[PDB]
Amino acid sequence: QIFGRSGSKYVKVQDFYDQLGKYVLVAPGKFSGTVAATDLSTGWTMAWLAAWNYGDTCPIMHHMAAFPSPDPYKEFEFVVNTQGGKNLFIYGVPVTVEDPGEGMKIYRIKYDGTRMNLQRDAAEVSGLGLGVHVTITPEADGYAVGDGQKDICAEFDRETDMVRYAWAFDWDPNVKDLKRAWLDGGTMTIKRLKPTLPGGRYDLQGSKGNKIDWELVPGGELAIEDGKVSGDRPLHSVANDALVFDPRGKWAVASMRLPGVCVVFDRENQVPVAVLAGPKGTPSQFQLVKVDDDTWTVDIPEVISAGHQAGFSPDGQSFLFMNSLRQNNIMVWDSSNHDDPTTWEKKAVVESPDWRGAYPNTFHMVFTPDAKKIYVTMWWPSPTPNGIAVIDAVNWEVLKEVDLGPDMHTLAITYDGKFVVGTLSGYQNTASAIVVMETETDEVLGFLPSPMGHHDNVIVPRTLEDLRISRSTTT
Amino acid sequence: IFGRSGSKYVKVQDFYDQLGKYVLVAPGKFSGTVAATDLSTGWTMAWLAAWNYGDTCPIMHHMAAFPSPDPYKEFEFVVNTQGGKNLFIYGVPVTVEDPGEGMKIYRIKYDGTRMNLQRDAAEVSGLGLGVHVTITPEADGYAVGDGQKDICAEFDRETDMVRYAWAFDWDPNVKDLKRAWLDGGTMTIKRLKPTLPGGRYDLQGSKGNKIDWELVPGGELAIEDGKVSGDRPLHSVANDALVFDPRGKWAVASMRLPGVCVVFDRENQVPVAVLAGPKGTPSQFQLVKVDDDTWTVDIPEVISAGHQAGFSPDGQSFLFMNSLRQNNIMVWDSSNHDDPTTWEKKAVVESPDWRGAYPNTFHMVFTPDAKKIYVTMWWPSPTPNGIAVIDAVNWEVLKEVDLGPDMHTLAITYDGKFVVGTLSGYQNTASAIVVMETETDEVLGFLPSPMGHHDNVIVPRTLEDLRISRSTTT
Ligand SMILES: [Cu+2]
Ligand SMILES: [Cu+2]
Ligand SMILES: [Cu+2]
Ligand SMILES: [Cu+2]
Repeated sequence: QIFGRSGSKYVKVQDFYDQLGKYVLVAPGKFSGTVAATDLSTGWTMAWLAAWNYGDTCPIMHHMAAFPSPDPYKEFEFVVNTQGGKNLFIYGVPVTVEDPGEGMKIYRIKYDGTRMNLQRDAAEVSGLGLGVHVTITPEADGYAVGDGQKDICAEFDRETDMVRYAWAFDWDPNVKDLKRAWLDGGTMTIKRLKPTLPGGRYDLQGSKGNKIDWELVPGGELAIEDGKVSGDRPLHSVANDALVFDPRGKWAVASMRLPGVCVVFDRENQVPVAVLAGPKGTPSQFQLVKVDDDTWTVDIPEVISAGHQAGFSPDGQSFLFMNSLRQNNIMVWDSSNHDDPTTWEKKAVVESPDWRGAYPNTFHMVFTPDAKKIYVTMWWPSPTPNGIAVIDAVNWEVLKEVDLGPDMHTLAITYDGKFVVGTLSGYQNTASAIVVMETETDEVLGFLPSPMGHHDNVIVPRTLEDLRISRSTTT
Repeated sequence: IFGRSGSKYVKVQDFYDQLGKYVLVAPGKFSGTVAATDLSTGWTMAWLAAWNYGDTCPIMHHMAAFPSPDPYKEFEFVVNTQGGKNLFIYGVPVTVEDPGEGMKIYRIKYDGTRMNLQRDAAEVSGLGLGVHVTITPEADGYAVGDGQKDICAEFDRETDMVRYAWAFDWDPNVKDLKRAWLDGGTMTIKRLKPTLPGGRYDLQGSKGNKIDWELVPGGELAIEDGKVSGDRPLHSVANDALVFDPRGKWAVASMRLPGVCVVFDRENQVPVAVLAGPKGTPSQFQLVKVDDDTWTVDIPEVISAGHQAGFSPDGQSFLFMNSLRQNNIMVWDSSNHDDPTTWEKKAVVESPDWRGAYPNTFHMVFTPDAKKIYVTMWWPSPTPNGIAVIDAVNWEVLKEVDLGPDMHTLAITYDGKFVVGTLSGYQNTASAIVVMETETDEVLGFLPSPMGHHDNVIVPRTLEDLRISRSTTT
């Protein structure tokens, strides 16, 4: 140890890192314009990258996901997207760039044991730019991006960065009044999106395709209803969030925020197979109707609540969709039947008197490796302290809530199940940190500095199995 | 005291509890950001990204913080930037054509929640300067130096207007970049007066530049080999900083290339002494007054470039590192506050591992009782950079610790207990905050810092604190 003259020992922070293991945390920084990998075994930032260095004129570094690497310390690859345009104006920061870049870039970056290397922009390769959740396929042979301004999600080939398939979603509201457009129901169309360009390419880079000028914020479903969200076709919006993956392969689920549904897709045969109904009180599913070989519809009598967070248990047994704002809860499906998602039926709802209000919103989660516990974020607007709720995933009950500080975002877990590692991001202008909480008795062990506005974080997985509790099955 | 797991798990909050209630602030160089960090909780308190404010080459560079009675409620600070071809000088494969010109001097106020960009004092005064930033010992102003333009100036805190500016020019004996300094020359020290309405300078951005980028450590060899582009490289002296004597009255401008520091009378606006850097030269060179606005000093040969420069917190010693051809710490007796002409060379700190070149000792900080100094040791990749502990009574190296790549600045908590510095991955690799306890001079470890920091401070509370902050040394 290190002793004073008094024989009292100094605290070495290295002692704190010793216990965490050999794990590499990565996180983008939103308005900071940077992305950073951290060695949780030493406290060092291993390498960071500033997209402005590459001529990016709106480097709002947004979602990300890391491919497994046998040894992350020697190398790993990862995907990180950006947003642009009026997403720049939506936080508490008096930005002065009135005409910023359009974003929707999808960067491929490789850490090489020393530095980050920006490989290319896959949105340029494919011509498809998408700016919300990034996930890796369970096979680690590609990745997926959702976007809630264009309402397009797509799975991409890891090697080529070419779109394997893309789905576009559209809203036909029963009542063409923004106030009632979702409440009073409507019909959502699912359309196969095909390349319109030479070389198998799309012509949907940057803001091409945008229905609204920014991604809705938490509870922003109120704001688009209230006419506060500008764009060409807000009545047509469904706010696609993510395409998450069944860890057993075959199925991918696209979350649609405004109509409160998730669409299960056959990855191989590239068709939709089921629509899951979010709000408590609705059946397990809504009816999928084929119109033609490229087009399907689903009618929703009414939208009781918006939904947001979506994903699978590591064993593929359960599927989860969070209702948010008008109901705050966790809706749970039995997805044990890997053969037929039309059989998936609701089996539980995690609820709490504490979720009475319009907040908190439960918009990120991570499961323990053994699928018995979930850690779920609790977000509020300033100044309410944000935190984590620990969920019993066997009985479907809230074990515990802890307060942390402002603007809680994502949660990752060391692959041995021992430590949850999360990010708080200051609403882009105030306090921000990495938080560490041990999963045995669920005690917060403290904070590490992180001067970034993280809307995502991952721990680099070693294996296909690690990926089941990484940015692949949940967001 | 304990939860359910008893003492099973290490809480990082213990680590911070011993550090006390101090706020670390640092700029991020290529990160384009600047950040304040609470050493008592491990939170970043606030961060600011200059690209948000239309900055197109946001190389956030040096900074200094004004004292505040409670830095957790509010504090003010000054951070400048670099631009043009300073963008192209590190390992990053940048793809920016027509980068911003930089040399902005941002005023930023932390208001207990957020950072607020107040203005660019370079736009206010018309004078942009891209190297060291310091606070006056009275905290009523600040100063900035520049080694591309060879200008330094002290500014009023309220108005952001120049109180005085100095321009420095080299007349080399031999008109050959190879010999322009080895073979000596005359350096001119000239009052710099404004040209524009309202007493404004016409020197923003890259206006005034002799060379296209600030000299890297050991980079005086690059300018000699004429691998530094620019209009007037033979005229370069590479001013580094303007530091302050904590007792007041005097400020000292460090000149890298001709190996000297110039002492200036602040209030009367005259240079009063030239301190000669290399071991082997006299205590001073002779100051010659040509008219009320112009002085010259002759330097037969330049034995070595110098860099770090500063005062002990009581003002008793003044130091200038030799840092190219010699590698040592040159020390002067500056106890005579009345007259800088009397200041005499009193010691040279030497070490067997200091040959050249590297390590480059370009930052330092003292303990509050002036008994010890902490000195960076910089090397290019892949040599381990680290810290040197200096005995400031006997003038010898106590200890050297290895840390990691690319060591930059060092600050100290104001009770004397913890040195906090930054390492910066040459802007593309590993970076961190380092904490070292001063009692036995041992490294407590590192904290994450995804930034390229070329500066960092602990926000001072009082004028006394400022003596060991970014005021007396760099
Ligand atoms: Cu989301
Ligand atoms: Cu976001
Ligand atoms: Cu310097
Ligand atoms: Cu620098």
